[PDB]
Amino acid sequence: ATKLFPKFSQGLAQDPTTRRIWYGLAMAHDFESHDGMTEENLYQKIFASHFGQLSIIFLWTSGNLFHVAWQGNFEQWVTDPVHIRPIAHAIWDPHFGQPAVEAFTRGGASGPVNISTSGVYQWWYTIGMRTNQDLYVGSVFLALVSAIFLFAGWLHLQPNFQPSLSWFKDAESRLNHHLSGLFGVSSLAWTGHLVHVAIPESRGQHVGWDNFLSVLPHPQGLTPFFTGNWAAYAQSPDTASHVFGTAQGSGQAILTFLGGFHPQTQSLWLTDMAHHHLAIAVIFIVAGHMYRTNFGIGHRMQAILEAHTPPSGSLGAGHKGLFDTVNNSLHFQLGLALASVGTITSLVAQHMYSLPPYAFQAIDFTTQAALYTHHQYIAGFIMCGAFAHGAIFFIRDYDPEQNKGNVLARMLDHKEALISHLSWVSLFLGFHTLGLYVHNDVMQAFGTPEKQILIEPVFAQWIQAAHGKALYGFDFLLSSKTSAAFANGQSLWLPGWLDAINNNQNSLFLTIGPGDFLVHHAIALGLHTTTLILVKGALDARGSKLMPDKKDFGYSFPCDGPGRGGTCDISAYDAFYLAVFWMLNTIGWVTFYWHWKHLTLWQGNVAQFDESSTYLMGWLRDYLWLNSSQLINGYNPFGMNSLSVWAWTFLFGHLIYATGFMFLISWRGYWQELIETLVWAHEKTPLANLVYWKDKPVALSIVQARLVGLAHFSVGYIFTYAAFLIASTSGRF
Amino acid sequence: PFVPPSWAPSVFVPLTGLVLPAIAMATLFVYIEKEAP
Amino acid sequence: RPMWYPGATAPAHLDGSMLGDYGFDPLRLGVNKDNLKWFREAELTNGRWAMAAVVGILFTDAVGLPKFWTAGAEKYALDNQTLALIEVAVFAVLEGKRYEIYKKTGETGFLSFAPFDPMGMKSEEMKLKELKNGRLAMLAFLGFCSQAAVYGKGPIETLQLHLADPGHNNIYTSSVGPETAVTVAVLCVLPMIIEATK
Amino acid sequence: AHIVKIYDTCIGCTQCVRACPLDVLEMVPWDGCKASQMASAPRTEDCVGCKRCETACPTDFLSVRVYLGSESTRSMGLSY
Amino acid sequence: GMLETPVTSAPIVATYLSNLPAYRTGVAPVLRGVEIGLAHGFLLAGPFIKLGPLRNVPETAEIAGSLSAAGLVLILALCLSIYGSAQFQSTVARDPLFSADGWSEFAAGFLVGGEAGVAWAYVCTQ
Amino acid sequence: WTVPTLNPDTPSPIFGGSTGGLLRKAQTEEFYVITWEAKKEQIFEMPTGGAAIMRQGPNLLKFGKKEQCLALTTQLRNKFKLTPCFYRVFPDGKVQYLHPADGVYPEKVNAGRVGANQNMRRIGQNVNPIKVKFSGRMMSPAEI
Repeated sequence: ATKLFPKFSQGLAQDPTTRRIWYGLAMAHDFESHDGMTEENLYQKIFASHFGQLSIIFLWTSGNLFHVAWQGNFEQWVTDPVHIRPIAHAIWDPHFGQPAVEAFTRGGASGPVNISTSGVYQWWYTIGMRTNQDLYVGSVFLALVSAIFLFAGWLHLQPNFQPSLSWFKDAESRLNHHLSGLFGVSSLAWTGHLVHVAIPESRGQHVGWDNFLSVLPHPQGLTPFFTGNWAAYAQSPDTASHVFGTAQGSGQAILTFLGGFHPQTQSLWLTDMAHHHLAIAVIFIVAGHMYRTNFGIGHRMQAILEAHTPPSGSLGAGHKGLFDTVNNSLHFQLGLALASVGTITSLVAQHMYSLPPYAFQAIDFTTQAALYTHHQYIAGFIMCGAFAHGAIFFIRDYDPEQNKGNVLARMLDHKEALISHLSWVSLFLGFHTLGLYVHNDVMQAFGTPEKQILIEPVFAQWIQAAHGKALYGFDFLLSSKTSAAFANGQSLWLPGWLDAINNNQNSLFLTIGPGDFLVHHAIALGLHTTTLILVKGALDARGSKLMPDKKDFGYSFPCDGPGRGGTCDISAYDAFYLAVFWMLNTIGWVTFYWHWKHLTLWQGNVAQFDESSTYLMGWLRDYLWLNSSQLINGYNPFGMNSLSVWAWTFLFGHLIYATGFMFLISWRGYWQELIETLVWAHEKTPLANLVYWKDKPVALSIVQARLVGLAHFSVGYIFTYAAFLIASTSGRF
Repeated sequence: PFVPPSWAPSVFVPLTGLVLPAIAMATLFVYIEKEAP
Repeated sequence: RPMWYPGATAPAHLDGSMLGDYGFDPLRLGVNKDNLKWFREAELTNGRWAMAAVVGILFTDAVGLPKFWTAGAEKYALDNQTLALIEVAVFAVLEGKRYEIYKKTGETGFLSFAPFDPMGMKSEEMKLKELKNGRLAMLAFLGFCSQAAVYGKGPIETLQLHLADPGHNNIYTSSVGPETAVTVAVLCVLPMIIEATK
Repeated sequence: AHIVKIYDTCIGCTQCVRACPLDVLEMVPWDGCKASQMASAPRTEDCVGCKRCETACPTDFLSVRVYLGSESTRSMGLSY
Repeated sequence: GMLETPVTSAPIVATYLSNLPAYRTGVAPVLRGVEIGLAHGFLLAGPFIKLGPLRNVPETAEIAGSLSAAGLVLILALCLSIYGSAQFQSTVARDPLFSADGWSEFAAGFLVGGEAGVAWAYVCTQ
Repeated sequence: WTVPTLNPDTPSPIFGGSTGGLLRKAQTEEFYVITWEAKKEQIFEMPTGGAAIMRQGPNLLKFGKKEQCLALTTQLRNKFKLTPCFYRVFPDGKVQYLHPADGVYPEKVNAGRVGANQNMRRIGQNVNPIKVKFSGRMMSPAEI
């Protein structure tokens, strides 16, 4: 009979097989495919889901704060943040034997704990947290915020509180409020916290809710701000002998732009960060008054889009009708948001390792490596999702009649040229990068290392020289002492920036050579190939020569059968599917390069990387084989240490990856026949045929098989690299 | 203070690991196989 | 017909046919008619057990006998291994006879006696009094355990300590103060939440 | 159940009906082609979705299309 | 039609299967559950006692093994209860065991029998 | 022509049995019965595996799905040039004639057949999915 689950799909509820549960779980968030769904109901469900997501995020943050305040060593880590390892949380496992108990008992705790690698200790220490009471109060506050967000999500679904469809389409009002309030006012408030709490707490002065109304952030007290003498806030900054957390060497300035890093914490100045947030707050608030909402002044995005067509007709109709195809399509907005968020996540990773913002973050090698790898993998997944949603937009929301002659239609008009050129770039990069690598490998194998091709990256070195690095000797722009660009910043920020960039002990514009050139080309190959697969799948989503009516089958369908030569993996979903492997490979190459260069930097031997990164054998032996010795020795027949959990996780990831290869290689048919034999065996077995199944056992579908195999592949990939990176970086240092 | 007792992990870890998942799995299993009227 | 707050509304399945109805079912677990009878019987037996347990705990503190949470550790004139075997052996037959009573009649019973009332005061008003007293005793037992968890000592001792300084000795000034204060505020806001949406 | 559709480009070659392994298609009289016949799908409740009919269609593009829809015991080809 | 072999057609195995409590077809389901539970708990107490993590420590190996077997019996009873709730929802002679009330009584009988079997297996080793 | 009626007392081909036969679905949901006339005793291949011997005259067989019945029909028509027919039988005893539905095989056109699921347009004339969006459920542009 018809089952209750899933309530959103009547066709799935009538399915008498096990496929009903799987499809009900995988199509729960596809509100557009639900039964009796309207546009207004769609937007309302997304609103409630957004509130629930915020509730989960805030609860997770409160949980991290609570566990650090309860089972951590934050009160002891602030005293000696160079020789004390941060504690994530305690370990309570009845499966642990005695050696595992004393092995994980470290960091000054009274029992087995986990050493945190997220870097929340440095972040909380920099923003002003000093005691466990502060973390406890922050945890309770975030839990209350999470409960409020959850209640808001439940409340916006009840009658008299459901927003209308017209409210969700007010793009001008939403953009104005997000730029001025969500971005500008939030940044201004963060500036207020840095000026009022973080900066005085870094100078040994406690400023909490009990005394912030009686403690002045500056000795002049708002007089220079109102009189326009803003330069008075940059007078007397922290000297080079300032000790973080104490008043020794501290200054009085609150808004500076010294640049560079703090001599002790090796991080950005707090006054510089406060000034940064103040400037971007003013800029975002000003930008929040651009669109017309209810007072006559402002813009209409439709007018700006319609008045942006070239006169010669190079772009056809230009952007006519682009306002309606974006405002009425949620997949277009989701794709744009994911593309920007993925790029910003990558930007965060690069800027965070190169310019550490939190105190004593550069010394924590495990934290730096884990944070960079985490943000780069998150960025790669988000980028793949952006392109997948672009393909979904082409299939479900693109209207050729409304987008007639504009840039959107012209993209599909010459999609063959785009795919062909992406293919050519990827082919050239792959052929040459692989050829140079194999050539260097043959030269190193034959005992002639002077015969390998080592192309110097003169363009990137030229840019590094433009930033102030005098190692290469170009002597121009910031590298030349007689340039206008150099002389115009010598009194504001160039001294600190130049001192930091010319220091070879940090990660600020590291020295590069032929190995960096080759790996950068490998990165370019990965980016271009992943882009080729994603772009080709989005452009061919509506159809191709093999499947002229692909848009009539949806975004995800198994195939079109073995006819016409065979149509396996013809849908756009399959294109995203194949692109996830390339994304994992690209992020693997970038994280491998980052980890090896930083490992050789921290070990004090950059020549090892410079001489072994030019051939793949050096990558396999000097980086993968050499750095995994301590990892695989976490547990051996002679005993175990605290690093055994990473060894177990290493083997765990290998097992999950290999398990994924099963769903990836073997296909449905074999499993369906095997399941039929199992059905017969259960039906003909006494004492067991009395227990019957409620859902008919069937093999996983083709699409489900691909998703399951990719999920196992990605999980094994991530867990294996995370275990190796954390174990190698923590054991070495 | 918000500090939990010393015996809090010995009670919450077995709860969240065996009691709560068993109840959740049983309730979810009954809900999935429930037949519509 | 009073409800569980000034201005509630029955959830379309608590019209009032059952005794002690106040329209309290936010989780809607009694939506099934078959489950409503079983849940009612469970509520009645839980209330009876809580009534006897609360009277027993209150009587032990007056005489001076060991505390209810430490009476098990005391050594009696028997073996705990034999006590558990006898307890499950007797209760197997007792619960089996009580379950068969509910299938034939629908209420509780003792052994082979379904309407167990040797005196005979089984009235409609008496059935509702049993439910009200059982609910009150269930809350009382939860209060006994909670007071012994944070304060220890005892129920009678807790009441005696509360009279010494009622403004300073309460659940809000104890170790679970902020949690119960936030919960009380959320609960006080709850009827307005239900009335605002309806 | 799956959705099987016949289009006007059908030439009435009856190759799709002969290739159907569950007797879903048939031939009905028509006047839009030389063969004076047209394919039809009056028993789509028994269609499994093997797409053999699409493989047997000679028109460009195909005159018969199978869109995988709801799954049941018959559409999944389950003998149990 | 079907394949008949001496393994599935011997009268001795048919009588042996008919003598089992599950194929009685005419007794109370609670009695069937009690019998099956006792027969299962008695054998279930063995592996936890002789192979558990506390198998080498004396005077507590049997205690830990019996407690583990009791917990397993409880989990199996919960599995039987949810199976009965999700299997019988609507609609020789029909066996009363294959019904909502019949399977619920069977699960309760299995729980009582399993716990009694575990307790009996514990004292049998003393 | 008139719709035939199933004869449950019809001899079955000589077969020793197999493990690929009927299952619980035949006793709880439905099953299929194929009948045909053979001019002589002949060995044929069973769709469920094995070799059976069809007897001279009427022959009846049971299968779990309609595909097995049509596969046997195709084998009997292409090899032995016979004319088989099958029905769908329900546990209550209801019999439903299935193929050939109108007494004539579907590969050859027959009068009286009403066309079903025919679109009076080509594939390229199908509308875009945006015009079909926000319908009762997941609908393809070909369904309209």
